Amino acid sequence: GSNSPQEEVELKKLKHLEKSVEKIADQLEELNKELTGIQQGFLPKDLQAEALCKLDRRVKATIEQFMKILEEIDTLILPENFKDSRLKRKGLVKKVQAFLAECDTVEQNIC
Amino acid sequence: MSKGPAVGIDLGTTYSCVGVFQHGKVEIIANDQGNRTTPSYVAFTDTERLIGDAAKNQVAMNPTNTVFDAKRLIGRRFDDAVVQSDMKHWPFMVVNDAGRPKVQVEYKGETKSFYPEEVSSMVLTKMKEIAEAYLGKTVTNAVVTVPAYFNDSQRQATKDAGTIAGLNVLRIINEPTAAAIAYGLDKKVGAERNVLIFDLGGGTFDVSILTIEDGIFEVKSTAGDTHLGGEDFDNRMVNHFIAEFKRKHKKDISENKRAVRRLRTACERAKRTLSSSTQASIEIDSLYEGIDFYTSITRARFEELNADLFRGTLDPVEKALRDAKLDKSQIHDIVLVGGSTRIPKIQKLLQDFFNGKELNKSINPDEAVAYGAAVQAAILS
Ligand SMILES: Nc1ncnc2ccccc12
Repeated sequence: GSNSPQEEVELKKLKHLEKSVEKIADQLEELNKELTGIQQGFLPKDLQAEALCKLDRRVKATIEQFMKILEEIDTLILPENFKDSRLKRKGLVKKVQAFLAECDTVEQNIC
Repeated sequence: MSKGPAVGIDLGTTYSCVGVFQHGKVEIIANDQGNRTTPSYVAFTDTERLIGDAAKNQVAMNPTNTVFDAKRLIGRRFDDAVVQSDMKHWPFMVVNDAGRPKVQVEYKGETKSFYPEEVSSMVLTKMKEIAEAYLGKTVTNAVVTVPAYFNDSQRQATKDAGTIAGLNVLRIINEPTAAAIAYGLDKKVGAERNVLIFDLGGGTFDVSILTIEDGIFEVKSTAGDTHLGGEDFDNRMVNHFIAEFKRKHKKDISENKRAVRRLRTACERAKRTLSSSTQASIEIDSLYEGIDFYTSITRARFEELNADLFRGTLDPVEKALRDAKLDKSQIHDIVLVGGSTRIPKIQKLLQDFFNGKELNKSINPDEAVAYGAAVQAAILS
């Protein structure tokens, strides 16, 4: 094996970023549950559109947090021999991009 | 809290800085987020008013209600050419109230308007709090800086922002005078001194020429470009990369705002690396349509993309020398201030213009104005 102590430093930064992604994803899931709640809830049709548009600040904050994660991942420089770090970085960006696409569906369905 | 010392505040267009003279030296004070400069931003939301980093951090989410650039409005009439030209580019609304501009925002679900000195007082309140949090003492006395070209109305409005924030403004001093004080140019023995201040930072470019005799300062001339800074250099890099992505992949990323932002953030960082290294590397996974963007830029390539802008900084220098009725050989001291003066090419062009003369650059350029103001504040205590 060629596993280096220096790559452990990079994998640790990536794991912190993964944990931060998990936290934002939990907020996106609470937004999806609140969105559904208003839609199939006790509010009249007219009062639902207002309640749903009140989630906009929160959905925009979720998108911004995923954007700042992307910017942070983008500061990493990983040499070609850091295969596990390069794979984890790629996987994490794609996971964030799939969560961003979900944020866009929410954003297009409120207001 | 017990009574504290006097502080020096650099109230900037984009960022503000606070310093304190203690134990025979100036200490630049870090904010709650640990930053030595604080964004001159104020955001109004559905529930709160945010200032500084917290206000800048949520601008992408609340662009219309996030105010910045208040310094470009302070002490001006609504019909001023500067007000009319700048408002086209701001996401927030600027309205006319009896000939005076006011920023208009949505705050706690209500339409509210504020004068530029009320916005600047919120930024000064934050600087005052940053100083108190570090010192553990009450801060009331301060020296606040203004550009040398500020008029009676712009200086009075800045002092009024100080008063509103609960500050006792010991003195309002010119930014170039503050930078000259930081280097102790006023303390150098001999006859009259001709000082050139080269200020490239916080979205503006200012060239000032001053004369110092027996500790007395006189502004002989001012010149510059009110809309030149680091962002322009970043834009050139972004354009270069967008064109490089087209050449390599035959894809246009410029209509994807998120791809452009990731690229822009990475260019800002590569620009800062090029001030101390001759090459900067960038790795952006899945930038656009799943394509990874791994590239690099040399210092030379960066200098070339910005060649006209960099050379262009000498035109205000020549204009300032002409208005002060001085030859370049008559300048005793050259002072660099503003983060963009850290660019090696800018230093090279300026030193070559002054026939190899050494530049005063040891004080962090972003902090030198607050440094000089803190020294002045200690002298006035
Ligand atoms: N604003 C800056 N421009 C160029 N180089 C830099 C290097 C370090 C910090 C700020 C800058």
